[PDB]
This record gives sequence, C-alpha cells and structure tokens, in this order.
Amino acid sequence: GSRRYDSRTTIFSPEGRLYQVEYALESISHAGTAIGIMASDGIVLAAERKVTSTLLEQDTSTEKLYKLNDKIAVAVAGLTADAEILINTARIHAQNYLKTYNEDIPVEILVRRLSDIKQGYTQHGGLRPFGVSFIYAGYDDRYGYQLYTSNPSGNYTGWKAISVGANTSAAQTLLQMDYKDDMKVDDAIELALKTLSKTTDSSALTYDRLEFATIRKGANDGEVYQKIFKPQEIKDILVKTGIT
Amino acid sequence: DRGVSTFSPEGRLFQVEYSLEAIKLGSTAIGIATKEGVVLGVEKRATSPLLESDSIEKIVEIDRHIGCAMSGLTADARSMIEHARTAAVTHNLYYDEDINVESLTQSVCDLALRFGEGASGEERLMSRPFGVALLIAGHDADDGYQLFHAEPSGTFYRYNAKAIGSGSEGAQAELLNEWHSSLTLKEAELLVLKILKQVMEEKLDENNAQLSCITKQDGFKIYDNEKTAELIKELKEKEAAE
Amino acid sequence: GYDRALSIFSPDGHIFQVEYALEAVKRGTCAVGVKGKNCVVLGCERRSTLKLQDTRITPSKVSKIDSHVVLSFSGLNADSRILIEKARVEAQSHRLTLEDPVTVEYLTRYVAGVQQRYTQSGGVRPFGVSTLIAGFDPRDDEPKLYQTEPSGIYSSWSAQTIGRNSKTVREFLEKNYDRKEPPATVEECVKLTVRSLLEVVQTGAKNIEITVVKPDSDIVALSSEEINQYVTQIEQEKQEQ
Amino acid sequence: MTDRYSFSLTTFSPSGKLGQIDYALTAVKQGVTSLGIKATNGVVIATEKKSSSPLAMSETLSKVSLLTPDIGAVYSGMGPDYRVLVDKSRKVAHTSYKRIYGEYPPTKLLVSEVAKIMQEATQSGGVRPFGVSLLIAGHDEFNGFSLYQVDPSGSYFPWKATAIGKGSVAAKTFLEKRWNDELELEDAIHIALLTLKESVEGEFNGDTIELAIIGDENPDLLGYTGIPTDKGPRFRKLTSQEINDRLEAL
Amino acid sequence: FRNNYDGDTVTFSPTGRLFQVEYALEAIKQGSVTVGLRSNTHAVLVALKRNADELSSYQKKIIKCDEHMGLSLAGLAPDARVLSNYLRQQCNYSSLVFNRKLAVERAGHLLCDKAQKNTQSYGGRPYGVGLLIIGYDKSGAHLLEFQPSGNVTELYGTAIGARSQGAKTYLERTLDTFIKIDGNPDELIKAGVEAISQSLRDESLTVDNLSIAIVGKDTPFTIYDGEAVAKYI
Amino acid sequence: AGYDRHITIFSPEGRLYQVEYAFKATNQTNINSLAVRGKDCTVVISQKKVPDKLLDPTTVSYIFCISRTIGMVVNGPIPDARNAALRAKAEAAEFRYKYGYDMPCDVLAKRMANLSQIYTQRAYMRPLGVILTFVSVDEELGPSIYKTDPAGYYVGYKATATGPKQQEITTNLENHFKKSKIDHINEESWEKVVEFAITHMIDALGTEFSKNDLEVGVATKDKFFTLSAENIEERLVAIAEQD
Amino acid sequence: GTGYDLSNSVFSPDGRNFQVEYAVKAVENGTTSIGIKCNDGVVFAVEKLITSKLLVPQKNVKIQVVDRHIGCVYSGLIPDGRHLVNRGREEAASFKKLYKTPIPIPAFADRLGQYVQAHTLYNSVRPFGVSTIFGGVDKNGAHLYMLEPSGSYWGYKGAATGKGRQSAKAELEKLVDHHPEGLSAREAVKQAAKIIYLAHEDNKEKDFELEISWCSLSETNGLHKFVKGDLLQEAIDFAQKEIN
Amino acid sequence: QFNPYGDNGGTILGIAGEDFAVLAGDTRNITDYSINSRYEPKVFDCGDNIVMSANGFAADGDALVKRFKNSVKWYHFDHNDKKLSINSAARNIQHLLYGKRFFPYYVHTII
Amino acid sequence: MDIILGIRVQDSVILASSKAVTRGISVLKDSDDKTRQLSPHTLMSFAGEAGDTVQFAEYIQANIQLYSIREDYELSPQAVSSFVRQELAKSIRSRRPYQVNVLIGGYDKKKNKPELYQIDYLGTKVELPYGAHGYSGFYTFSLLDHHYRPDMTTEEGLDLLKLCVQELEKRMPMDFKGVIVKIVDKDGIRQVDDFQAQ
Repeated sequence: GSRRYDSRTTIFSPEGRLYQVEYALESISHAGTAIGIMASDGIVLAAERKVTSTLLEQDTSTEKLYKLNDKIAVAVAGLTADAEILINTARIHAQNYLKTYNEDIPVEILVRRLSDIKQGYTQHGGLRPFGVSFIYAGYDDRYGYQLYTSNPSGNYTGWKAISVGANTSAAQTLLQMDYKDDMKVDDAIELALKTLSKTTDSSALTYDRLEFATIRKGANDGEVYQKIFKPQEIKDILVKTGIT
Repeated sequence: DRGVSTFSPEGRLFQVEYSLEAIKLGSTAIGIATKEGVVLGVEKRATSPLLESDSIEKIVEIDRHIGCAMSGLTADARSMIEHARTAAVTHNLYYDEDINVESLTQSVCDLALRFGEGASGEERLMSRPFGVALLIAGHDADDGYQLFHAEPSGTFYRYNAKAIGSGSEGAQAELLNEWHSSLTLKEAELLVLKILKQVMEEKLDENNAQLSCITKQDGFKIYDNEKTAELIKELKEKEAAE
Repeated sequence: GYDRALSIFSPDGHIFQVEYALEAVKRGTCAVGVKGKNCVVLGCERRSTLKLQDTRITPSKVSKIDSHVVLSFSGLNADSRILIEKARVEAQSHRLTLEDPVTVEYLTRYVAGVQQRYTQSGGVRPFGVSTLIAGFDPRDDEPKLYQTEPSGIYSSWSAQTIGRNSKTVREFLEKNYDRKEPPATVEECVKLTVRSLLEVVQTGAKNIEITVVKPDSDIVALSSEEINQYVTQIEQEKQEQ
Repeated sequence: MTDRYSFSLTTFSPSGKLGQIDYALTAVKQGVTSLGIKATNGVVIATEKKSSSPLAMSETLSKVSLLTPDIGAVYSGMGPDYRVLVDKSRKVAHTSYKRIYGEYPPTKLLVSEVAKIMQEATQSGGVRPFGVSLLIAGHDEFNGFSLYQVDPSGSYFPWKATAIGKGSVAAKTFLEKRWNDELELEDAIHIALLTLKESVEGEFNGDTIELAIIGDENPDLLGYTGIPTDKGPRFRKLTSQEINDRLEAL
Repeated sequence: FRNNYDGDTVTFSPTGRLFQVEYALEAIKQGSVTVGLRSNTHAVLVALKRNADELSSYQKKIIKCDEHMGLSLAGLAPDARVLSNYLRQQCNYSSLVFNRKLAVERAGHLLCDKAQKNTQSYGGRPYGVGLLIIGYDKSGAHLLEFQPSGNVTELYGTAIGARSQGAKTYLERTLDTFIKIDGNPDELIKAGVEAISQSLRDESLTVDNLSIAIVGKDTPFTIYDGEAVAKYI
Repeated sequence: AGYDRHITIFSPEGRLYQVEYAFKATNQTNINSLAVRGKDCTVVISQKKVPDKLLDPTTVSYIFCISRTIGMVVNGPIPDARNAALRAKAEAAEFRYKYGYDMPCDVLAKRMANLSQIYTQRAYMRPLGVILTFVSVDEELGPSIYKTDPAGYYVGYKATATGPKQQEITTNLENHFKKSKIDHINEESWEKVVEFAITHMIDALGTEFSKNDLEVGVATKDKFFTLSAENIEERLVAIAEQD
Repeated sequence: GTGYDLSNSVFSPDGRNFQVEYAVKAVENGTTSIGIKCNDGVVFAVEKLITSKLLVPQKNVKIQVVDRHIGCVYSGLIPDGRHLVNRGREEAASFKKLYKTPIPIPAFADRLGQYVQAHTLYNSVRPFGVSTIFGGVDKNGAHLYMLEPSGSYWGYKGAATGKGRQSAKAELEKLVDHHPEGLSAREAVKQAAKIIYLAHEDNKEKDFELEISWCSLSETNGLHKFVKGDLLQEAIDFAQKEIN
Repeated sequence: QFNPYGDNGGTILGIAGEDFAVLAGDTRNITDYSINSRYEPKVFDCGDNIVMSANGFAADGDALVKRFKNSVKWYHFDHNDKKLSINSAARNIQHLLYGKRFFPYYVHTII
Repeated sequence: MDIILGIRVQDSVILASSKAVTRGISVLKDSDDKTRQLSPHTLMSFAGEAGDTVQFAEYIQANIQLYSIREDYELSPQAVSSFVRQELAKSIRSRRPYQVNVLIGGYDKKKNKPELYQIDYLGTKVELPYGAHGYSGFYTFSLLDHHYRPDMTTEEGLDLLKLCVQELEKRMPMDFKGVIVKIVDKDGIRQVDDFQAQ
C-alpha cells in the first residue's frame, strides 16, 4: 500500500515534541533575520535580505515585508513561497471581517486566525507545515500599536521588541539590552539597524540587503500610515544612524 | 509500517490482542447473575487523595432494565454507552417495548470491529479498536437476568459470573468456586465485595469501590456509599466469624 | 483524504501517541486549581525562556468559556485554542437549545469527549493538552473543579495541578489541603494557591498569575501587586521561623 | 485505485532542508543553460536547442514559450515539467485575470500564479516538486519591462540579468561585467549571444539557439486592424535568420 | 521471507501465496469443530459449542439464513455474523423481487464473491471464519463448505475446525451409508453426532454443549439446543 | 529514504529511477521499429516475432489505427501498449467531437506526452513502459512522425527508430540523410517508401526478412492503414530484384 | 537496492513488475485447463482434482459462460477467476445494451485485458491470480484467447495453462501440425478430453473429474453449452483408451 | 399529468372479541366502473398470530403488507425469534407509514 | 403585523413593541416580549413570520454572545447591525428566507452616543432618529416628523412614544394589546414596567 511512503508529518516524538515543527523552525533559523520594535508613537519592521546579486532588481523586489491590511503588516522569515500562501489567505480574512462588521479587523483576531491555520497542518491532514515565522506589526483602536509573532507550531505571542530567523538569541539579547518603554519611533528605527548590524553574517550592512517599514500615526492627520521604505530611503536612514 | 487490521501468523488480529492487554491493566470489575438479580461491582482506583472518588463513574445505566460496568481505557467507553442508550431507547420507540439484553449487547458489539484505514466492507471509520471491555447486565421477560462480557473483538459471552481487569484471573478462579445456581442477591453482593477486596491494592471501603444491581422490580440501581459501607461491615463480620 | 491510524495499540497495550501527548503536557508551564468553600482559584506559572513580552496583548493562560466557567491548561498552546473555541461554541449552543448555561461537569465532559475522539480517529494526532475547568453550576454556590487529559479521561478534584513539576506542587497540596476545612475564604484560598506555586516557580512575582471565580459569574484576575502582596506575606511566614 | 497518497512527499529533515526541493534544484543544474537580460526598451531570453538527435526536428520543440502577448518564458531542467507548466500558466492568465478584468495580467502577477502552482507541488499530497526553474520576461503598462526567475520551491525574484542551468555560475559572472542600466535592446541581444556562446559545445547558429524578446508592439503580428487601442504583441520569437545576421556582428 | 510478504492482502509472496489469507485460514483451525452432512431428503449441521469458563455460555455456532437455508461457523464469530447477515439479505432479495427461494449453489457463489473482494484490495482484511451451509431447494438437499480464501465447495459431508480431520475421515468412510438416510432425520442426525464425536478429545458432548440444525423436504431449517438434543447424547 | 526508487520522487541526484526503469521495460519485447517520411506519406516498419506455434499470428501486432488518419506503433509490453492505444483513440474521438476537426498527429502526441508527464509527478500512478510513435499526413503539416516516452517527452522527427538496436538504425538513417541533404524520402509512391524503409531496416540490422517477420503501417492523405502479409511479400520481392 | 517486489506497480531495475510474476506462480500452481479452436467454434476443458469422495460429482462447475456466446475457464485462484468473469459479464451487458449486437470476442478480450492491466497500475490492488482461456463465435468466426496476470493476451489456435501446461502445449502443437485444414467441433472435444488426461500426469497423485464445454456454429448454433451425457462419456473413453 | 395513485375499492372490517378477533374484507378489486377480479385476497396472515389489511390503493396496500411481513421476519432474526406482540407490530407499522409522510401509502390499514 | 417602534433621543434609544400574539381567530398571548438582548448595550426588536421571528432573534443573540466571550469585548452597535444585515442578505437568496424585520437599538460606549438601526428581511439597513416596521410608520411618522428633536431627554422620548401609541390605538384596526418599552443607554438595558398608564 501507500502507508509505506508516509512520513507521518503530524506525530509526537517520545519527548512530546512535533518533529516537523521542530525541523521547520530549524529551517527558519537559517533565514535572513527580521526585527520588530514597538515604540510609543509607532512600530518598526526591519529585515535582512538573504542572498543578493549585483543584477538582482531591488526596486521591484520584496521578500520580507508585506502589507496585509492598511493597518497591519508582517515581516517574513522562512520559505517565501509558503509565506505568500499564508499572506494571501490572511489578506482575505481581513476583508471578510471588514465586509461582515464594517470595521477593520483587530490585529489579534487576524493573527490568531493565521496561527490557527498553521496549527491545523500540525494536527491533521498529513501535510508538511509551512516553513514560516511572522512578525506582525499593526494598529487598532482597542490596543493601539501591537507587535506579534507566529511560527510553524501555530503559537503566537505579543512583544515590545522581537526577532525571527537567524541569530535570534544574539539579536534578542541586544534588544533586551537597549530597549526602553518610552522609546520613540526614531529611536526604535536606530535600535533595529544597530541590532541587525551586529548579528549579520555578512561583511557590512548595506541598503541593498535591507527592507524597512514603519507604521506611524502621522500627527498632522489623525489616521494610521504604513511606510515601506524605498531603496534610496533605506540608504539615507542608514547613513544618518551612523552606518553609512 | 503495518495495517491496523492485519492478521498474525496464528490467525489473530494484532490490534485486538494488543487491545486486550490494555484491558488487563484496567481496574477490576465483577458481575454476578442470580435468580434474584445481577450484581455489578467495580474498583474505583483513584490516583490521588485529592481526587473526589464519587466523580469516578465506571458503572452506568443503559436503560431501566440494563446496566453496565467497564474496565480498561474508560474514556473509550463513552461512545459505546451512548450507542447503547440510543439503541435501547430507539428500540422502545419502534416497538413499544424493552430491548432484550442480548440484542442490546449484540448491537454494542457490532461497533467493535468497525476500525481500520479503509476496510472493504462498508465505512468503518475508527482508527483503532476500543481499549475497554464491558459487563452488560440486565433483565428481560424471555431470558430473565443476564450477564454479558463484551470485548473489543466484537464477541460477547454470557456468564453466570465474570471478572475483568487487573485482578481478573485471580477473581475469576474465586467466582468458579463460590458461584452456584441458588445464590441470593445478598450473597452475590457480599461475594463481589469480598473478591474485590482480595484483588484490590487498596483496602476496600465504601469510597474506592462501588456496587450496583438490576432487579426486575426496581431495575438498575447504583448503591450509595452508605448502603455499601454497611454491606462491607457485614462482610468483615461473617469473615471474622470463621 | 488523509486517514492514517496514528493512534494505535502497541504490543503491551499502550497508545504511544496518547502517551507522548502527555509528555507534551509535562513540558508545559504549571497550572493549579484549588476549591475553597465558596470559590475556586486558578494559578498558572509564566515561562522566562524569553522576557520582553507585551503582557497586555499576549494570550493569558486562563480562558473564560462562558461567564461562569473558566479553563486553564498545560501543554501545546496552539492545541488549547482549538479546544477553547469548541468549548465556547458548545456553551452557546447549550444555552440556545436548553435555555440554561452549561454545568461545569457538562462542559468538562464535552471537552473530554473531543479529546478522546482525537485518539481514535484516522489522520489526526491527540491533543497535547491537559485542562483544569472550574466554575459554578447555574444558580448553584458549590465550587467545581475538573481535570481532563489527552486520553479523554476526566474527573473532579478538591485541588489539582498539571504541567512541569506538578509532581512537586501536588505533594504540597496533598499535605496542605484539608477536605474537612477547605480554604473558607477567597483570601486564604488564593494564598494556598500561591504557596503551592512558589514551591516550583522560584521567586516569580511576574511569573505567577491568579484568577478567582465566585458564584454567579463573578470572575476576576488579580494584578501583579495583589499577587506580589501574597508572595511577600508568605516569605515572612518562613523567615518568622 | 483512488490516489491514496494524501500526505506530503516533501517534508523537513532534521537539518531543516526540504530534500525534494534540493533535488529538484539539482535537476535544474544539469539542465541546459538559459538566460535573460533586461534592456531599457526590451527584455531578451535565450537558451540552447540541445537537439537530442539529428533526426529530430528541433523547430517542433520550442523552449521559449509565449504565455500572454506581452510575456514569454524559458527554462532549465525537465522539459516535460516545463511544458505542462506553460499550459497551466497560459490558462491561469485567463481564468484568474483576463476573464475577470478583461485585460492580460501584469508580469509580476502571472509570475505569482505560476509560483503558487509550483509551491503547491512542494506541499500538496502525493506529488513531487517541479524539476524546473523558469525565467519569465514581460511588459505591462504600469510596471514597464521586467524579468523574473521562479524556482522549484515557488520562490521568485526580479533580475536585471541572470542565467540558470549548467553554466549559470560562469554566465552570471559574464553578465555582471557587461550589464549597465543604459543597454538598448539590440545591445542586450548581442550580450545574450556572447554569454550563450560560452555555454555551447558544438554548433552555434540560428538553428541551435532559440531567442525571443519583449519589445515594441508588433501591429503586424496582430492579425486584424480597426481598433486603435490594440497595437499588437510585444513578445516576438526571433527567426533563425535574424539570429545568424546578428552572429556575424559577434 | 514470509515476514516481508505478509503485511497485507494485496501482496503476493515470491511463490504466489497470500499469507494474510493463509493466516485467516488459521483462525478457522483454531475454531471449535462443526460437522455437516446430507442424505437426499435432508441436510444436517452438528456443531460443538465452545465455552470460555465453566461460568460462561457455549457460544452459538449456527445461524438460520432463511426458512430453507442456514449455516455453521468456525472462527471469528463477528465475521460469521456479517456473512450470514449478507446471506439473509440475498435470500430475502430473491424472495421479495422474484418470489423465488435462493438456490444453495447461488448463495455459495455470492459468498465466494463477497470474500474475494477482501483479498485483492488494500486496507481490508480477509474474513477469519469458515462456514458450512446446508439447505433444501428446488434440487434437493445441499451442503456447502466456505473458506475465507473465497473457495466454496459442495459436498455430501464435511467438517471444519480443530481436529476436524477426525470427523472428515469418518464421513469419507460412512459416505455410502448416510447418503441413503432418506425419510429419517433422527438417523441422519445420529450419524452427524457420530462423525463429530470422532473429533472429540478434551471432553464429551453434553446437553448445553451440543448444537444441531436440520433442513429438508418438509422441514424448515430449525435449530435444536440443550434438552432438545438430549435424545442424541 | 531508499524508496526514492519505488515511486516517482527525486533522488539526491535529481533523478526519477522509476521513469528510467520504465524506459528499460520498453525493450522487453526485443522488437525494433522505424518510421520515415515520404513525399506525401509516412511509413512505419516494425519487426514481428511470433515464437509460440499455438498463437494466431493475425492477432499479434504492435501497430494501431488510432483514428482514420493517425497510426501508432508501440515499443514495449503489449498490455501497456493497449492501454495507451485505447486512451489515444478515445482522446482522438473526443477532440473531433469538441473542436470539429480531426486531431493532428502532433497534438495527440503532446496530449499523450502530458498524460505521461503526470505519472512522472503523481506517486499513485506508474509510468507506462512504452514508447509511442505517431504518424500521419497532417492536413497542415504534411507527413509527420511524433514520438513520446515514459518521461513525458515528445518531439517531431524527419525519421526515427526505436528498440534494442535503435542506435544502429538511427545512424544508418542519419547517414542516408547527410547524403541526400533533404529531410524525407523523395519518392512519389508509398510502396517505394515502404521498400526504402525495409531496405535500410535490413542493412542496419544485417538481417533478411520473410513476409511474416515484418509489420507495416502506411499513412496517406486522409488514411492510415497496415499492410498484409501479401502486400509485404510483394514489397520484399521488389527489393530482391535490385540486390 | 532491493524491495522492488514488495509493492505492485513498481518497476524493478530491469523493468519488471515482480508482483505480476509472483501472481503467475499462483497460476502455475493451479489446475490445468485448455482451449482448442476448431473449424467453426471453440472447445474448453479443465481438470477438476477430486480432493475426496465427499465432493459431489459433476457439481462444482468451473467453466463459466459470459452472455450467451462466450466460454471462460481459468487456472489459479478460483475466486479471482469468478471476479474477472463478473466484470466480463457487466462489460458484455453494457456493450449489448448500447450497440444491440452481442459483444465480438476480440472486443470482449480487450475489455478483460484492460481491466486486468489496470490491476498492475497501482499498489492499492493486487494483480489477478489466474490465466484465463476464453472465446466464442461471432459475426466473423470463432476466436480463442488466453489472458495472463499482466493483462497480456493474444489469439490462439490452441492454448493451455496451469500445472500441466507443457504436456498440453506439446499435445496442442502436435494437432496444429497434423491438421492444417482444421479440426472439427466433434473432434476437438475428444482431442480435448485426451490432452487433459495426458496433462494430468503432472498431478497423477490425485484423482480428477473432467469438464468440457463448447461453442460451435454448427454443433450449438453459436451458443456456449456444456458437454454432458453420452457425448461426454464418449470423449472420456476416447481418452481412457489413448492413455494406454 | 401522471397520477401515482389509484382506488381499488373494497371494504374491510375488524372486530375484537374477548378472547378472539376477526378481520374481514370483500374480495372484489375494481378500477372506476370495472371489476378487476371477483376474488383477490385483501386480508393476510403475517405470522405471529397477526392478520393485516391495508385497504385503498392496492399497490400501496401490497407494498405495506409485504414490508411488514419482512419486518416480522427480521424481528425474529434480530431478537432471538421473540414473538412480535400485536402492540409492537402496531408501533412498527406506525413507523413504516410515517416514513412516507410526504408521499403516503394511500391506504387505511387494520391489524 | 405587530408594532415595532424605535426612537433615538439624546442619550438613549427606546424600543416599543406590541404584546399581542394572535393566531388566526384568537389572541393567544398579551404579554409577549418581541425583543432579545444581544449584548449589555445592544437590544433588538422583531416582527414577521410566526416561527422565523424568534429563531432568527435567538440565533443572532447566540452569535453575538459567542463573539463577546471569544474577544472579551462588546461589538459596537454599528458592527452588530452589519452582522445582522449580512445574515438577512444571505437569507433572502436561500431556499427558505427568514421573514423577519428588526430594529437594533444600541448605546455605543466608545462614541458615547445612542444608535438606531432599521433592517428588513431583504437585508435593507438604514440608520435613523426613529423608525418602525410594518404599518406602524404610516400612523406614527407624521407625529415623529413633527415633535422630534435631537436633544430630547429620555423622558421627552417616552412622551412622544406614548403619543404614537395612542394614535395607533385610535386608528389601527387591530388590538395589539399595548406595548412593552425598553431603554438602552450608557448603563445598559432596562424595561419601563409602567407604560400601561404613564
């Protein structure tokens, strides 16, 4: 029969761990690092592009920062193709919610749903899990600025600052070292770049190897604005923060 | 790997035999059938003093004339009890009468072999056999008082007395000598209480053991602790009497 | 389509996948529940593998199933959500059809059935979760505390604990809980719960969360201070000797 | 009967690798070299027509395929896998876009569709990943010209120029030396021919090389006149003769 | 060897054997003995009911399928229930749709076919029970032997189960004798009990241990147990 | 791990052993066949071998009339060959019904190649151990030869050969065309093209043939047909009066 | 490596399907059965081993009819044989229902052929454990066929399978050479009775029962019928005579 | 349009005595103004000492009786040949009839 | 039909609903409460087809209570009305549509303002200062158009409703057996047990 070739992607190890989830996380640990930092006046998302070339078209590229909503965005660490599958369904759940209640979806509701999808691939169906970890940065009128994280297991948690991908142990220690509750978006932007700068497995930290985004509530307006920095914009903020 | 409905070289179904092993590890359950009714007793076997012993339900009512005791992976018996209760009530709705104890048993046993990953015979959607055995006891106009042993093998035997669970081999040997066609309900009660006391790791009392019976007149009843405590006291006295 | 039997019997009569599901529970953060004479308290511990979390938004360990019943657990977090959602849905269904909220035993029996079902259904693995369900039956003042495990087995406890080092805290409760005189007060009941956790939490004011449930849907979670206060008064009970 | 392989055939190994994807990539490496170069007013994609026998009629086998009138594709790896992928890509461009909006999809979105199809063969039950890497070149009003690479995992990335297959490493290096953001289409074609020559062992002419471009609108390839807004396809496969003409200026 | 080719019924061994089927057959041998024989006017089924404890009953081994047909089982009881139930439906269908009693030979063909399906498809398992079918139809008395392999054979008499070889040799000897016991049921049964006692060893057939069934010319398939079989012990 | 050789998933080298072993099965019949294009016809030659004397020679064939205009010769076991023939016939008939015109040889070839590609990618389906050669005189393309294999690959040929001694037939044909400088047999009658076909079959295999050692299929405008023992004998005689 | 013979649709390194080959073994271990094509029909005959005196004589018929003009006999696992004929019968009824005319033997053969070939395409099924000799008379003559577990089949002048297939084939080949003009239905029957008696030597240990059937345009009107009574005994003797 | 029902006439009578009971019916079967048969039994012995008649549309009446007889047969099979009591048969017939609540057996039945 | 009225004043929303339940020739009940509380600050009144009416109301009630527990938050009145409109908009194109009309009166604790929504069985939703379903609007809208003021107090609103009910009791042919009145504001939902003569 077929049973012979079934890897059994959803079983417990004798220690009560889920093989595939653990192996997927291992996979993620080799993915370009992504960082999330929440400030009093906004959220910062920064990620390092894994592998690049002179010929790679960076202006048209996006492999780590995705807009889910006009108020929610995610930073990706893992298989990009897997990520897009989840991002697309997340974008759809947001609109279903909007059409049903005529209100933008609260950030956690959307994160929980996506995490539930992931959890499913963990308990039934016999399929491999998604090799993806997300950092969600969003804003709603119940909790304001929020930062969340979800991984292959389907578990999610909220943070003030956090990282996913490669060298999170190192990156986390650095963040825990310089983070301060009363930080400001600009402070956070700088902290993010410094952290990546020290954990990079590459020579230097140039703009062509970064993606940057911020969710702020532009004082001169009253609404929330997501900004996905452009190559030149990253290059600038990179010189300013003293990294040239 | 290997199919869940594979035959051993000796002509036995692996999953069923392994199932029987789990049942041996279960709490003891005993049943005695007499011309005055059938008694069903079980070992509560709580795992900690903080566990409220009366929340342990190993003896349940199927219908007014049928009761049953379980041994093994007890969580597995819930759907079996459910099926049984539905079967009995359904029979009454269709025939305006009580379901015969044997028919009720045969119906429960029909679920037994309904397991596998795609067995060509119908739609047996159950990944493994039940890991619990049951003693179905009751009364009906045609065959009077009856005691049945329903196993995960789908086979059910009728007994005059039967013990299942960890102390079964020992307890069964005891029932062999003690049982006779003229036992009174009271004798059966003490007799069940005595055998449970012998095979139980703990000192039998009205909290870690439970009795019940079913009689044509009052149907199935679970003895409350006080009633059992007295019977226990009465047993100790007759024993110390010689 | 996928219906492989993942939970089957082994030669010695064990279902390893259910067995390993328990190992996942032993790995989860500790949870405890003790019933007083007029209330039930639920305490859980907070991991520290990583600290820099946003406590406001990070999912708490105790969840309300209905306004009079709560559920805590030890094990896979992702798994618990599935059971929590099903329990909540069932709670509303029961109210809609019976015109009465669920009893604690009913809600427990439901969650337990879902767990049992996942142990003998093709294509699915058992839940790596054990739960503590507490509350008060509608129009009743008698406290209720039940526990469920991966196999689907359940029962009520005067007090119980699950998760890592629950062996330790259970002992504490076994030699510190008198059924003769249960914590006659919300305060002394909350104290006994924090005491039992301190046996394993190792100084963790922010690593210990309590939730008090009283009759008639009176449920509330304590704040760091309120708890920190209990801790403080307890360390003195020791030093004062 | 009935496909009973409802479980993944690609799974994570203790190291975090997805074996089947790696192996698929290995198959791509053994494939004949193919490349793409983006110019300021066009894009070129080319590959070698590795005739498997002199009796075979190489024309009856196009490695360079038109997906939409402004998008074309080429590949490296398993030709059969590519062939079905082209059938599916041509279809999704319709079912998921033209039938909805009445216009052809922009290059990035069709690439996204193709990529999804490939990602699914990496996780769906009972299948193996596609053993190919594609290079899609196209043009759309709001994005201009573009060039993308899609790998067996379903991941894709935009390029200014790149190569895949057998001698990709060498070819990429050679492209980095000659590429600049001011190349005209003819320059790119020329550069393409030079890069491809290093990868070809035997004969190098318009009968052994296959090349297509995404450039200006060919109103002559439309088939009808009468609608001002319809100017013709931008995709055009070069003829054997057109290739040879340019090989003399090599 | 064997171990690599007996994991399921969809696998042939290098010599062309089907072990799962063979293992199923082994369940029959382990089953209690039962005998079947016929004259030209009747067909009889004699089966030794086995008991678990001395406090247990002696499991029924004979099931009536219709007024003119019935069988005896040896092996997995549940499988016998499934198969006899199927036979009951087929007999029923024949009556309701064609107002025709099902031919014993037709029943045999149906059973063979139902069992065969459970030996060529993945996921299923062969039936682990043997059956002896007796009946009286438009061509007289009939006795059939059903094996899980799907092989069904018509005989004058036979036996299946443990030590069945005893009764079988006896009947293969007594043949010319019993085949002529027409018009006399008691004799046919007695001959049946004599063939079965040829497979005893452990004990001797008692009252709550013997089970007999008969069918024929003017006798609807009926089952005798206990007191009713006393006059044959 | 070692199962990457039982079902169709990649091996660490990026190979599909089942497809490879399927190619191996194509030679099981130890038969060789070749096809050539005439000026306005397409001929296919295939060895015929009837070992058992108890066989009815008339029922032993590896050539099939797929449609009124398409012929197919199979190199591989007969059961897989007949499976392929039935599918191709159904496909050809359906195409006509849905699109209003006869399915072209190359299109049917692509269709069968795609089906093959599927067995290559889905685990529950095994590849067919056969190589299919399709021929016809397409209304748009003229004489056509298109062949498909267990890999889902397919292409058009000027001429082609398949079987154990495929290489020898191929080089022989290659040589003839390097010489003629044209991509077909410049003969007006199919009878002469059949003769050419058989002549080179003989040269390449270095063997003589009787009328019952060959099997021939011919495709002309609006019709594909197989030759009889006698039609063939008449062919063998003609070639004899030249050597 | 190895293990190519554990799953049904797997190609071994030399391009074989071992499970089909093992099925063949089940066939060679079976009773011998044959078929002889005559000038206007076909004859079928088979060996029926008498396990004991208990088997009612003449009762356990093995030859089967499909529709009203086709005869089928097989060697191997009998139940697999019946299964294949049941399909054949549905296949025949379906053909007649749509086309009105009873199914031509060649057409019928491919129907059985495709079905058996189908059982060598998946590992969820097992190949057929029988070789089948069948045939009959139709619009243009009589046809004899033999189908192997691989789905392979061809038209035959004479055919045999089972334990004594060699003896039979030997005997059959003799008849072919000594009768280029064609045997008659009457003659083929006797000849058949003999070939079976002869071929019975490879199993001379057990006693047996002969079974014959035929379909002749002149002797049965093109309908399949069993050889019974006088005509049967006559052939039995013709055999018993030439066995000495 | 096709009418799935018809009327075969007939009349039936059931009277219960202290220790006996009778079920009578004429034997005439009709269609409109024609007689289909002067003798077509309409009251049947269904075994277990139960007689039944389903009068009205004969096709429906036959189907019902036939279904109930088959019901008695299986009652025996499924409950160790227990005798089906008249009250149990009644409840059983109720379910047979209500099963076609939305496409009724057009008959008046008496046992 | 029954009487279903709604009025949104300065700091609350009031819903008046007839108490009669008539079936054919007889008035079976004269104390029927045609309302369901969806959440502490959201009330829904309803009228329409005999069984659909309550089944629908309770179904919505169940869904909103489930949302409240899951999110431990109370959906805004606008969100709840959108959920209800979509349920009815699906229903109208289903096999057997819910023939129920509703008024949703809720106090938005975030905006600190009362809100009244009128939605018919087709899924037609509109937000109004006051509304009704059935013939009720025909007799009462001219009165509301006249006396209505955005700054009215709950007390003034009750007086305006009383006037409407009196017009309904004078000109309407059916005896709807008075109305039950409920107020929804920042403190929840309460019933005016005294309207039988206010």
